Amino acid sequence: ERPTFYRQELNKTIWEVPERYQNLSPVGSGAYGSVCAAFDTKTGHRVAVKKLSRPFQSIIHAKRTYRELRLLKHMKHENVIGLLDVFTPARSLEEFNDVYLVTHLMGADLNNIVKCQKLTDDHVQFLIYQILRGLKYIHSADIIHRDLKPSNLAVNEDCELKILDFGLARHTDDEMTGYVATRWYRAPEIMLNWMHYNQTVDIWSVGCIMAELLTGRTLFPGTDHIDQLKLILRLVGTPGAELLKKISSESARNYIQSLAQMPKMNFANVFIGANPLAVDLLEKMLVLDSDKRITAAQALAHAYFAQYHDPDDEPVADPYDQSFESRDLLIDEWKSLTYDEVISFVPPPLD
Ligand SMILES: Nc1nccc(-c2c(-c3ccc(F)cc3)ncn2CC2CC2)n1
Repeated sequence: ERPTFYRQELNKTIWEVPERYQNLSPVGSGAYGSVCAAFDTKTGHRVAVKKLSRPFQSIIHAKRTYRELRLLKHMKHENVIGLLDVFTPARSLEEFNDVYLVTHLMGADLNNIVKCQKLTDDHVQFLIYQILRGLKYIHSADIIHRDLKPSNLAVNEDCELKILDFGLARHTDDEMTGYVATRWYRAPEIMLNWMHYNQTVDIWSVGCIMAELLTGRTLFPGTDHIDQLKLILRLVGTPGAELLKKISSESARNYIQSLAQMPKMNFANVFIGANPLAVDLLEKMLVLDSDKRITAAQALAHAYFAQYHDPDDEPVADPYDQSFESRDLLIDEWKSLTYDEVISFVPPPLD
């Protein structure tokens, strides 16, 4: 027996939500999901409720919808976005078509903080520590964010950070073109599709964010893919034979070999005036060869986070079954798996 829902039209959208959600008011929306803010009388939190657009209009959308629910249902870390509730007014799979997702309402992101100037080393420490702590958790479940950037990091008045907007599911093509922030935090190997990318593509992203927090400037603000690749190599140095061997495209390798070689620059002469520990860490993160990049787990142990590092308080995730990613099903099959996931949702406890 479900709760009582109440219909209501907001900005030309019908929202059927349980009574517990009161004072709904638009807070934006995307081509992916319409979002309303509201007070959840059950928990006492202000929440963000998203009504997915056309969750099952296609197999890709049906699958993406399914993937997002599984992902959100699995994330249970204080530095990662959680699912407070998921629901559908649908009384049966027969009528199942709408999916609403609820999470803590987030005010500002990392931009509404960096964009104001450089940050104190203590703040960069804390903010990066949290990104890596959640990343350790995300990576431990064999999940790759793929889209870490300031606009995807929620930050509150007490500098408490949460990672959201998981990459997987979205494919930002023609949005990675030109002078766009969406590409400035992308690892070179994934940006030019040099090889199959690993979890450290996320570590490269943290590096760009850390640097930007220290200097107050974007690290690689390329006007396009190539301009950006040049900015990167100028700092990091051109690839060696070891790395070249790993680039699977003969064209990419050919292109790369056309570039005059460059040595790695001196980071202390780049991040002038920065805590040497921050500079050191940045060197372990901003490594061209993804194989030799530092891991989230290893970074947390770095001496730069001595003030915050606590091995007993940097949990990993429960196993995350992604076998469905290979599963080949019909729209209706994804829809039903999705409905099971909605139906089976167990909310996180209160206190
Ligand atoms: N204010 C605010 N706070 C938190 C999350 C979001 C959020 C969610 C989103 C993601 C997961 C959910 F469960 C609900 C909503 N989807 C998009 N946005 C922001 C876009 C709407 C402006 N917006």
